[PDB]
Formats: sequence, structure tokens, C-alpha cells
Amino acid sequence: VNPGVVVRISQKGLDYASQQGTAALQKELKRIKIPDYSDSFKIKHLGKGHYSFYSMDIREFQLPSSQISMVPNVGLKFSISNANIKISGKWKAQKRFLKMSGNFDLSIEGMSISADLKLGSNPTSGKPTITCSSCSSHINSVHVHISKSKVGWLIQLFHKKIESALRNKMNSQVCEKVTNSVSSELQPYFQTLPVMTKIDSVAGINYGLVAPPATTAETLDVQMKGEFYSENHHNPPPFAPPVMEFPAAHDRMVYLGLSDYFFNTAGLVYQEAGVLKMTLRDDMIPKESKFRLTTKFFGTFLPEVAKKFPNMKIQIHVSASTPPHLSVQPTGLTFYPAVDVQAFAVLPNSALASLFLIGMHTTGSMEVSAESNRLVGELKLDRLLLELKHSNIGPFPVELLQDIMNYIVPILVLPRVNEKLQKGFPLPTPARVQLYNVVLQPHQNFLLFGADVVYK
Ligand SMILES: CCCCCCCCCCCCCCCCCC(=O)OC[C@H](COP(=O)([O-])OCC[N+](C)(C)C)OC(=O)CCCCCCCCCCCCCCCCC
Repeated sequence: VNPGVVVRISQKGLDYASQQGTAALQKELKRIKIPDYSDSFKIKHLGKGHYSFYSMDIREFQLPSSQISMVPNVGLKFSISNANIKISGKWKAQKRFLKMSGNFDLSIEGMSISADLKLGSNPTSGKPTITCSSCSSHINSVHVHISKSKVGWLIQLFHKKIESALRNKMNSQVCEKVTNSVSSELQPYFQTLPVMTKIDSVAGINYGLVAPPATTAETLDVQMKGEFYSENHHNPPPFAPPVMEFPAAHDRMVYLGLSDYFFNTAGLVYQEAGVLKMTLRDDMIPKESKFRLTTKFFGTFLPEVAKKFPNMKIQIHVSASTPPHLSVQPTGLTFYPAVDVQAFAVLPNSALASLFLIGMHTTGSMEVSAESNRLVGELKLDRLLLELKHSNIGPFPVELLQDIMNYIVPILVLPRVNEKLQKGFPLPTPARVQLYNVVLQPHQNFLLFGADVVYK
């Protein structure tokens, strides 16, 4: 009912998908092998004989326009309205000893084809299914042309004795190619949608369908789990996805709803894996900085440090003991980072002696974009708010640490975060599809990305 991620396909997107599937189908239809047709007569050039229309080949199979119709709560209807086929072949006729022969062109006009497609999902695998439940093909007219004018009688025999058979067979071969194509090419194609999509050595994203695709008058909605996960952990997140409702729009081909839940499961997985941490040593503090990680330097501003731990190096460990939350409002995405920062003196035997522990938090904006079928981000921070948690060097006002923290964060900590946000995460795109004309509109509890698709 409430997925973590939804992909809504508009009539515009289905109009494009129709054009692409028609292109593929056109090449296969053109390969139909038309049977030879032979018969006999008692109707001159001289009474007697037999005749045959043979070695026919489809020179052109024109599919001018096609459409995909959304049938509410039923599925999709694929239709081709005014198709025309041009065929070239050989003919021969015989009456007593007279042999006649030549080439002919056949024009099949006004052919209409239609096929109903039932969309579903395999609940265990999270993969989509598409089946063809019916197909019909009809023809409006057939015209035969032969360069030799003297065989009008033979074209009349074609109409009286061959045309119906030839039309019936063509309509069946056409629906055979259509039905075969759905099972053998269409379903496997949409099954290229990713299910368990691995990002790195720590996480993956589950994009498996949690319901069968649902068709309404103006939308085809594909509901996906949309949960980041660890290949080591198994527990579901303790929070739930929000309802994501938005009006049908037709300006773009697809609409991606990325819930706040989706983003927060990413914070949960990486924090639980223990990777949201960093150790800072004095050798990592840019030469340009006045702040040095040594008890000597810290002694210039804090209490017992230089005294209690003389001429020792200091290390600052930064970590997240709780998963960082993200909220989505019409204003955009907001990130609420909370980090523990603990300072240690390095002892004569290299062991770490705790000096103090503070908590640091702020609000940050998360700008989200698209880039090569992946989502990428950039985090910017507001003022850093500090709180003293514990001290082994006596009481002191946490404000004394404001300057060093104002430097260390944007210079050394934030960049590591933004390098990873820029590397990004894969979107659920099927094979050979790329997104363009992207627009973003934040909504309450989810980000909505609208986009056009290009297939190759
Ligand atoms: C933000 C990230 C998420 C992005 C999600 C992307 C949105 C989903 C894309 C849908 C619209 C975009 C158009 C691309 C698809 C067009 C078809 C295609 O690529 O190949 C056809 C393919 C053609 O295959 P092919 O010949 O080109 O190559 C086949 C295989 N290889 C490459 C190995 C040779 O299959 C066919 O059978 C064509 C026959 C046409 C049948 C009639 C048309 C059907 C119309 C499609 C119905 C749509 C149902 C979707 C179900 C949704 C399930 C989730």
C-alpha cells in the first residue's frame, strides 16, 4: 500500500514506450514468411489451367502510428491503426501449353492490430510480469498490381480464390509475432528493472515491487520497497513509509516519488555499519591552521590538559551514535546531523587517554540532483551547536571549543561526506534507459522527480 519509492508512468511515457516497442515489432513483422498460393481455373487466356502466386517477400511493413491505452484496473491495450504492407513476388499461369509468368506487387491496406497486456508482479522475487491476453488483426483492403496489362483475369482469380485465405493467414501470423514478442522480449526487458541493487561494500537498495503495477485513467504506478539494506543485517527499519499522493501530470514521461523513509533507511544502514566515523590526528590538520592537535597547543586555552598530559599528541574521534534523520518539506530536504566528538591524549605506551566528550549538532540542507541514472547530493551546514557531555580535565565552558570545531568540520569532516554524496546512488532504471528534462518539486514527506526518458 505505501511503498518507499514509487515510479509513476504518464500517458506521455507510455506514448514513448509505444513508439519504441512498435519499432522493435516492425522488424519482426517484416520477417513473416508468407506461404505460396496455387490453384486451378476454367476461365481463359484460354480456358484450362493452373496458376500460382509465390516467393513473396515483405518489402515494407508501415506502422504509421500506434498507441498504448490505459484501461483502468485492467491493464494496457496496444494498438496499431492504419498499417500497410507492401509485398513483392512472382506469379505464373498455364493454359494448355501456354506459359505466362512475371512479377507482382501486393498492397495490404488499412490493417488494424490490437493486443491486451496484463501487468503483474511476482511477490517473492519482486520482479514485474507482462502477459498478452488477446490479440486481433484485421485488414481493410488488398490490391494486386502486375506490369503486364493482359492479366486482369488472373488478378480477378486472385480476389475470388486466394485473397480471403491470404488475409486470414496474414492476420494469424501477425498476432503470432505480437504474442511471441511479449513473452520472449517484452517481459524479459521489463525484468531488467533492478531488484537488490548493490551500491558498495556496505549497502544496497531494495527496489523490488511490493504490489502489481496498477493502471488508472491517467497513471501506471509501480510501487517499490525503496529501502536501503545491509547484506549482514536483517531487521526492518523501526519507522514506516509515508503516504505519497500527487496529481496526475502529463508534461513529463515518468514521476519518481522518493520518500523520506527511503533516505532515512540509508542513514540507518551506514550508521549501523560503523562507517560514519573519522579519526583526526595532528598530521591531518592543514599547515594553514593555527589549531594544532597537541596538549601543548590545547593548553593555551583549556584547564588541566598541558599539565595533566605534558608534550603529548592529541587525537579527535568523530562519530555518529544514532542514525542521522532527514525530513522533506516543500522547502526541500533537510538533514539533522548529530555527532559525538571525543578528544584523547596519546600516552607513552600509545594508549588513548580520554580528555573530554562533547555532542555537536546542526541542521543542513541537502540539495539532490540527477546524473547518469543515479541520484547525487550536496550537504551544506548551518551553525554548529556544541554541548559538553563529560570531562576528565575539570569543568570548562564548551564555547572554548567552538573555533577548532568551526574549522575541523567544513575543512576535514564535511568533505568526506560530500565525496560520498556526490558519488551517489543508483536509480531503478531498466536496460538502455537514461533520464532527462528533470524537474524536482519537494512535497511534504517526499521528493518528486519528473523526467523524460530516452531509450536506445
Ligand atoms: C528514476 C529512475 C526510474 C526510471 C524508470 C523508467 C520508467 C519505465 C520506462 C517506461 C517508459 C519508457 C520507454 C522504454 C520502454 C519501451 C520498450 C523497450 O524498451 O523495448 C521493447 C522490447 C524490444 O526489445 P529489443 O528488440 O529492442 O531488444 C530485445 C533484447 N535484446 C536487446 C537483447 C536484443 O520488447 C518487445 O517485445 C517489443 C514489442 C512491442 C510490444 C508492444 C509495446 C508494449 C509497450 C510497453 C508496455 C509498458 C509496460 C511497462 C510495465 C512497467 C513495469 C515496471
